[PDB]
Amino acid sequence: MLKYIIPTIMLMPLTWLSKNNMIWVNSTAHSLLISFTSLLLMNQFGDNSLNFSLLFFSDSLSTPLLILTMWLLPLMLMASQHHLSKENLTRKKLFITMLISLQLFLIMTFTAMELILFYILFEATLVPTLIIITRWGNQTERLNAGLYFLFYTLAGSLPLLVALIYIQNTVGSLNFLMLQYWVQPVHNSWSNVFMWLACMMAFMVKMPLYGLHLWLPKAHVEAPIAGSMVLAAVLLKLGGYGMLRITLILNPMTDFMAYPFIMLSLWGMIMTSSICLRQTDLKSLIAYSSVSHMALVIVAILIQTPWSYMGATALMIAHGLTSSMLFCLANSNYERIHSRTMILARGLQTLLPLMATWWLLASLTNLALPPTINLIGELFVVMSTFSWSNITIILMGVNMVITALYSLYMLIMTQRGKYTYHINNISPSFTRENALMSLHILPLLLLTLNPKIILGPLY
Amino acid sequence: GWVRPDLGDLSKVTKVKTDRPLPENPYHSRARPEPNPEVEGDLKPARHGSRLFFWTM
Ligand SMILES: CCCCCCCCCCCCCCCCCC(=O)OC[C@H](COP(=O)(O)OCCN)OC(=O)CCCCCCCCCCCCCCCCC
Ligand SMILES: CCCCCCCCCCCCCCCCCC(=O)OC[C@H](COP(=O)(O)OCCN)OC(=O)CCCCCCCCCCCCCCCCC
Repeated sequence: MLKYIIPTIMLMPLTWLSKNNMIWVNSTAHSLLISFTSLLLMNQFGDNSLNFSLLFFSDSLSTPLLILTMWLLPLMLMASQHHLSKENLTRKKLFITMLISLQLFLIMTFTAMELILFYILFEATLVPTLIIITRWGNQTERLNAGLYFLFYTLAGSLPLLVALIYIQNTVGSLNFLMLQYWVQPVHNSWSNVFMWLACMMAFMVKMPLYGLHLWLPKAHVEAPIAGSMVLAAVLLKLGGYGMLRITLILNPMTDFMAYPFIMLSLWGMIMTSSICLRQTDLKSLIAYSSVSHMALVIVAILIQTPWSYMGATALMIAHGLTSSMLFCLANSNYERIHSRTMILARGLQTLLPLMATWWLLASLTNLALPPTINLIGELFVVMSTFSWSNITIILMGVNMVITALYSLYMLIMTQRGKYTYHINNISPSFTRENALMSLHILPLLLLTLNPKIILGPLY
Repeated sequence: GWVRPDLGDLSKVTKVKTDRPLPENPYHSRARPEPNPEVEGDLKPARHGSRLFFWTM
């Protein structure tokens, strides 16, 4: 992984040593080159994972998450450089540095062989994320959002640290390959119940699990646009990636310990989907949409079937591109009208025709139109959950109806009807904005041609 | 015929002939506890390093 870690680190001197007026050009160009080389991680084998060294490895689960991560950095630089245009040079460079450091921690997080190396980098991502939210967020609420983000994550992750060290003392190793062969079944005792919760709650909070999600509508809404993109696209998926890994050592206890969290997710997805119908803040609506989608990933991971694991991997990738696109679309309106209220600016299809096409495509992927990879992931999860219990099709079916309703409600409210008379500063869409949207949707639809590369290790 | 000893004479350490055998265990000591086994041999580098969590050295 050093062929990706070292180039990522070099983005920092590149940013600091660049000419003042070339910081965005230079960092964007070279971050795209790194993203291009990440395609070499697609050398996956049917039986064995691609094991680089004692520290790092990549299998079909981490590889797509790595490619998404490295793809997101140039998109975030494009999304940020407009609203940071009046920031002074040194603070711009520090903003880019936080983004680079977050990428460094993420790519090492997804390839860490040892769960305690995974833990340190998994917590490490908090620091740059907190700084981005609180320093460069726009509203007073960013300070409160940072505290909710920080202490929800740590309340869960500190018990995880105790559990992981306990496992290493008992097994002798936290190396993930070793745990595949030395894993022992978990006896059903009270002490193992709390080991199970310690190993899972930190990941549940990051998903987020319904009930433990209050940090997300604060953090995702108060962050700057780059903060929201990475928060929704990648950082929510650390929880899914962590759960997909750690459930290996929790069988068979997951059979019954899953029930309370499956109920929270199956009912929670309907609750959060309903909330979207009455949200007044466009960014807040998009944030609650993420909670509903990640409820499917939680359920898929907990029922532990080959189909649910393929579906979960696809959804995580599909949601990452879609939710990031929606935040970027919402941000482009915000940079014009300087409000997040959804009813403020209406009929934007009349004033911004091409941008209204991006809204439509973003909405259709969000409601999982076939054959998008959003639908492929959702379908595979619904199939596996039907086998877990036929009755689940009712909750899955209702959620798909509600999801269509709020996805198109967002489209209709903002893009259709009559334009707001007094809003007269809706200038034409910039080339930058149009390129930013198409760099989300084009890869998303291309993956429909070759879905296997985002179906994970069970494929 | 008695001659008074000179200054310093009576404070000399002298040697005495005796048939009483030298006591073997005048303190009546128990047998001493056995020392712990010595650690011996050549010092070799630690196997795979510190072995602390993920560190490879
Ligand atoms: C294992 C599973 C985990 C998953 C479940 C996690 C559940 C969620 C946990 C939430 C933690 C608490 C809430 C954190 C959100 C941020 C708190 C906050 O912002 O409250 C604001 C409140 C107002 O006061 P203040 O902000 O100071 O006024 C302005 C001056 N700055 O500020 C205050 O009044 C002071 C707030 C102090 C609390 C700080 C947070 C500490 C949390 C750990 C509690 C420690 C408990 C130890 C007690 C042991 C003995 C019983
Ligand atoms: C809103 C806050 C958000 C945070 C949420 C935090 C969730 C934490 C949940 C922790 C609960 C963990 C369970 C601890 C109880 C002990 C578990 C246990 O060991 O019981 C074993 C037994 C298994 O039963 P059985 O399947 O029959 O055994 C195998 C034979 N077939 O036990 C069983 O019968 C299995 C059933 C256990 C689950 C009970 C479910 C209760 C009803 C659903 C509640 C949903 C969650 C409610 C959260 C509200 C919080 C205010």
